[PDB]
Amino acid sequence: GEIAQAIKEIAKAIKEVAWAFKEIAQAIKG
Amino acid sequence: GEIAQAIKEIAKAIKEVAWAFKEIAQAIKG
Amino acid sequence: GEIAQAIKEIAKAIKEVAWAFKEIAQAIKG
Amino acid sequence: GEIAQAIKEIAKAIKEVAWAFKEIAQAIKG
Amino acid sequence: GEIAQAIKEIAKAIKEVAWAFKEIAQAIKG
Amino acid sequence: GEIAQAIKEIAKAIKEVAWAFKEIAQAIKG
Amino acid sequence: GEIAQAIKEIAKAIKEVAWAFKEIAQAIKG
Amino acid sequence: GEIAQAIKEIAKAIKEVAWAFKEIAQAIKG
Amino acid sequence: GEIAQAIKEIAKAIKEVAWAFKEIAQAIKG
Amino acid sequence: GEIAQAIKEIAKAIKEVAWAFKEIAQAIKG
Amino acid sequence: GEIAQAIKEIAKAIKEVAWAFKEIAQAIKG
Amino acid sequence: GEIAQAIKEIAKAIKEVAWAFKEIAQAIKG
Amino acid sequence: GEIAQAIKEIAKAIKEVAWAFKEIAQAIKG
Amino acid sequence: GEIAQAIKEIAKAIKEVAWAFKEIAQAIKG
Amino acid sequence: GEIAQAIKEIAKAIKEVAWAFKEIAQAIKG
Amino acid sequence: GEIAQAIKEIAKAIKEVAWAFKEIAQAIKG
Repeated sequence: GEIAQAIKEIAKAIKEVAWAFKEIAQAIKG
Repeated sequence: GEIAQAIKEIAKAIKEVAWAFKEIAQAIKG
Repeated sequence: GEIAQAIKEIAKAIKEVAWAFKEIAQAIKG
Repeated sequence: GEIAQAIKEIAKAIKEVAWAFKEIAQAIKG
Repeated sequence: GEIAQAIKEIAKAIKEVAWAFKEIAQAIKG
Repeated sequence: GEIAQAIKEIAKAIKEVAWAFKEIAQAIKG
Repeated sequence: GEIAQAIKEIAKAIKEVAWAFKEIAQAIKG
Repeated sequence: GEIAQAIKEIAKAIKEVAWAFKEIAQAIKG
Repeated sequence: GEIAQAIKEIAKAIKEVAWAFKEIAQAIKG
Repeated sequence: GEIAQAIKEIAKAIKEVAWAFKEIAQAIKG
Repeated sequence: GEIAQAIKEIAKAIKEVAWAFKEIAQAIKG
Repeated sequence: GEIAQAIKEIAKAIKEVAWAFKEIAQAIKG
Repeated sequence: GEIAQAIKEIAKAIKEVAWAFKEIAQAIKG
Repeated sequence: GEIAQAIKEIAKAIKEVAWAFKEIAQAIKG
Repeated sequence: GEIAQAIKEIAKAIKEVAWAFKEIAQAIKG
Repeated sequence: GEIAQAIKEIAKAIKEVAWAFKEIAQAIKG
């Protein structure tokens, strides 16, 4: 579905945001 | 349904955001 | 409902995020 | 309705996010 | 509307989050 | 419509979140 | 569309939030 | 569709949020 | 709700259609 | 919910349409 | 809203269907 | 689901309408 | 709106159906 | 999904309406 | 969009219903 | 899409109904 695929793109973008926060955790620990 | 499955994918991505913030908290605590 | 339950899963994930921010508040105070 | 009730649950979860950020602000102020 | 009012509750919660970030700005400046 | 008006209210609230983050950036710069 | 335009306003607000985070990155580097 | 296109715009904006957080992580690492 | 009231207007119109069919039943019997 | 209640009102109106058609069938049979 | 206005247009069209069926009933009665 | 069950009630009402048309077919044949 | 315009097309088609029933009323009277 | 399954149930009911009208046509032809 | 395109398909089908009723009116007139 | 395909199934069923009305026009003319 068109709308379902677009909603899945938001989840993929939020996963990108979660990965960036893991880098900040690596930055604080470093 | 694909719509509810896509909405569930956003919730799973937000959970990964919560996991990365817990890694940040441990990085500040250490 | 299928869609309603999926939306509730997002709220549960946001609650997880709020709990992680409370750990960061505990980390800054510590 | 279950849909509007589920949407209300997201708003309640975001309010808890605002509460945790106020705890962070007090942690920086102290 | 039921759904419209629930969506407005999310906006009110996000406004609460924005106010909490203003406290963090006051905390960093202090 | 009330639905689109409610969605517009979320966008206005997110804009206030962006404003508070700009206040944080100025607090770090000062 | 009325609803589509309101959803686009949320994306524009999130882009504003992303720009504010870039200022915080400039603040930390400075 | 304009609705799915608008939802895609939110995902693109969240991706820019992830990019700005990666810039923050590099600012802490440097 | 705006949308709910408009949907109720369709049901009222269908009830008008059902009443017209009752007149046709009266016309055939007469 | 008001939306599902409004959709239920359409189903009730269509049932009245079925009742009027049964009155027509009895008018032809008599 | 344009959506509720469009739904209202369907109800108005169904009302015209009820009007034409009342004209049929008068045609059988005469 | 609340909305899904209400939509199923419309299908059940349309099935009632189809059964009434079968009576009219029995009335014409009789 | 794309969806609103498509819904309006259904109302226009129902108006066409109502006009055809007026011809049947003219046919029975003739 | 339950929503699409419910919409499919309406289409199945409308098909039964078409079947009953074909029985009417055979009743007029005989 | 596929949703609005599907809604347009219903309007096209209802137009064919209006065409068949005009054929009925000509069958009664002849 | 799941929902779009289900909506298209309704249009196909309405086309079946329009074809049945053409048989009734053939029945009246015959």
